[PDB]
Amino acid sequence: ADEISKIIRERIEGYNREVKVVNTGTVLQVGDGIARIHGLDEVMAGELVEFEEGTIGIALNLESNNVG
Amino acid sequence: DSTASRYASALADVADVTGTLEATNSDVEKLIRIFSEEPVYYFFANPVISIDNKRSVLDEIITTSGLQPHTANFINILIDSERINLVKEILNEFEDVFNKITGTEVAVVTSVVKLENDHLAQIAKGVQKITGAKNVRIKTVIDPSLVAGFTIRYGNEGSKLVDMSVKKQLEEIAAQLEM
Amino acid sequence: KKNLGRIAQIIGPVLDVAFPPGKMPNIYNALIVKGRDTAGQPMNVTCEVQQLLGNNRVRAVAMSATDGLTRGMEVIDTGAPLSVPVGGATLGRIFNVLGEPVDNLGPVDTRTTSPIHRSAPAFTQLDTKLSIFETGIKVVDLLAPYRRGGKIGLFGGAGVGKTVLIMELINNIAKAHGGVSVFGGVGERTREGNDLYMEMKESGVINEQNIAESKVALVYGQMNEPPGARMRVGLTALTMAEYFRDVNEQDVLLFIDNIFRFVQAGSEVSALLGRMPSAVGYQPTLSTEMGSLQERITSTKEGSITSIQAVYVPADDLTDPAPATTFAHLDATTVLSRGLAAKGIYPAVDPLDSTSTMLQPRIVGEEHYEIAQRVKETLQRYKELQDIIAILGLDELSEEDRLTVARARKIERFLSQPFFVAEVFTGSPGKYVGLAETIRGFQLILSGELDSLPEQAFYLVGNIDEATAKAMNLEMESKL
Ligand SMILES: Nc1ncnc2c1ncn2[C@@H]1O[C@H](COP(=O)(O)OP(=O)(O)O)[C@@H](O)[C@H]1O
Repeated sequence: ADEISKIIRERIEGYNREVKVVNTGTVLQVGDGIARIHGLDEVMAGELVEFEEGTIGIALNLESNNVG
Repeated sequence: DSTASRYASALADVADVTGTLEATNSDVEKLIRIFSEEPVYYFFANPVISIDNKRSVLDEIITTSGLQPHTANFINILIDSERINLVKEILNEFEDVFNKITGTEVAVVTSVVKLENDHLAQIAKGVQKITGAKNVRIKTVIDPSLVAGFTIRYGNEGSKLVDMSVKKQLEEIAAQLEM
Repeated sequence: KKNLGRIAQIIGPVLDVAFPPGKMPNIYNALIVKGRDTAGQPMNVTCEVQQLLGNNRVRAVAMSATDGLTRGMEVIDTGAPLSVPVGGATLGRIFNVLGEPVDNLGPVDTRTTSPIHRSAPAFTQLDTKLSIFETGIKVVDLLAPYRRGGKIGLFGGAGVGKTVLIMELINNIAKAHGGVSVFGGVGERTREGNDLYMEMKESGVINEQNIAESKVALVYGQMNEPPGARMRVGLTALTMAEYFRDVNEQDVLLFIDNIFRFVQAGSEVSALLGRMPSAVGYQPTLSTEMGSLQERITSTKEGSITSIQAVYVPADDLTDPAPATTFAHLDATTVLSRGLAAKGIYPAVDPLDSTSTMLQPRIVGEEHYEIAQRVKETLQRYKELQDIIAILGLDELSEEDRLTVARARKIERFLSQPFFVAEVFTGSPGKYVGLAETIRGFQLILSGELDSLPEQAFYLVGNIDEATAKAMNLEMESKL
């Protein structure tokens, strides 16, 4: 399986800790109006996110992968 | 057909045109045990991760287990397209399409207790003589719910079923009530 | 049970949660969500499973507030389809859809719980003794008699009636029926429900002193609730009534108002649930859900559940599916019409369309049937002569038909009732009249024998002798 692959396993868990910080999410799609961030497994529906540009947004749609 | 079935049919067609079908089947087993164990699936998913990092780590995992290049080509194309999140389902339906192409049929013989290998080959004889597959594969599963005999789950996927078991009582008693 | 959930997606009120593969709850099986509130940790919002999506996750509409839920919360299933406490404990208390008390008094006991969503009663045992009821309204006791031990429909537009009429009917019958009353506030405005609660605790029906003495048990899933609660408040009221018809064996009179909300909430959750949209925008399972409510209300050889649903015909769309499938289930339909409240005739029940399966002569009385036939035929004649009246001048129709028009005018005014609960809108005191007095009144009114009184002497009048006295008063203050 991945016994010798322990080093690349540490590499991919490192990349996951890079991309998956709690209370953090990455904007996949930003349409006219809504955005579709990826992440925020911590978020509640109706919680205010801050987009690190200075634009507040409310999170009404929590799909499986992306919070709308 | 499903999208996973289409991609698996592509992989099986390439492993058909190149005489490496059994090696490719074993490589798909290795790859599906790789794409289990969630953190690897989570890494190859999660489009936040850059595509270059993903393909680099994929190259490393390829050169680790020494996969066939066309199967490595298959996973790399899966990363190219946005359909990498179907990878588990594609490697899962690879067994179906591979069995269909190489001509063998799977018969899951589920009994109460483990079964003798010669008598399992007799079950394979019978199932083959009603299906017509060359190298009929029988992966058996010990079950506690049955009572005396066994069930066969040969067919497309579970589709056909023959069972002499607790179903004996069940059918005798569905015909005992008779309402 | 113990099946920890890990809620995957929360798409509006409909949340879908991914159980482990083996232990998975069934359909219509409650899910109490162990979650945090906006402030403070303990908060259990209840969800009832609607369907299983096959990715190890089930879709579950949320009965309580949906905000604050996070993706990934542990939830557990009761294993029982949302048990509700009923029986000798539920009396007097305004009940939530979840099975909780709302009126900030002591919590009830759970010794007599019952599953909310249960099998319909079989046709093998079905008590059907066709018998009339004397509700008190002139028109609806005459033109569209109500079948006790049966279902009654107070259809109407937006604001035509159907809630003041329900308040008058409960003010009449809550003391008459020795059986208990159950009010299901299915999506009715919260202030009218509180007006009803105050009216009940004042009129002795609640009797707040000894709360075990009430002749009523309320269930409120009113407007300010997520569409789960309006999808099951009707079934909570139904479970209370079904207990009072299974165990106490007493004829319980349940009131549901705005039953159309029990279809609207179903629509609002069905659109999200992936189920495709049906006609003009309701759920696809309109008929099955509406029947699953309105079939449990049948007199079932241990008692008789008379029920009065106040359907909300949306925007006077009489053809809309949500009342169109309820017209099939409802015995004594009473179609209230905005066009008849336009001219002030309250209640604005249509004399034509308000029809009943109890206007058969062997069931109601031959005199009652002949007088209802003559009244309804006279009103049909008036509706057919409306166009001739409207354009070609009132006088240019026939002279005998002019007698019919004056008689129809006197009738459609006389079938107005001053209610006790509507005394605030009319200013006149409420008057209660039985079936016999209004029968004898309609006889002499339509018979042409007293066709000389003024029209306003028949409008907003309790009885025929009251009308004769009102004619005296009016003709005196006319010259004076
Ligand atoms: N008997 C009556 N006398 C005076 N006004 C009435 C009478 N019946 C109904 N109305 C008027 O019509 C309205 C009907 O009650 P409402 O609760 O608005 O009906 P709905 O529940 O259909 O909106 C009342 O608010 C009242 O103003």
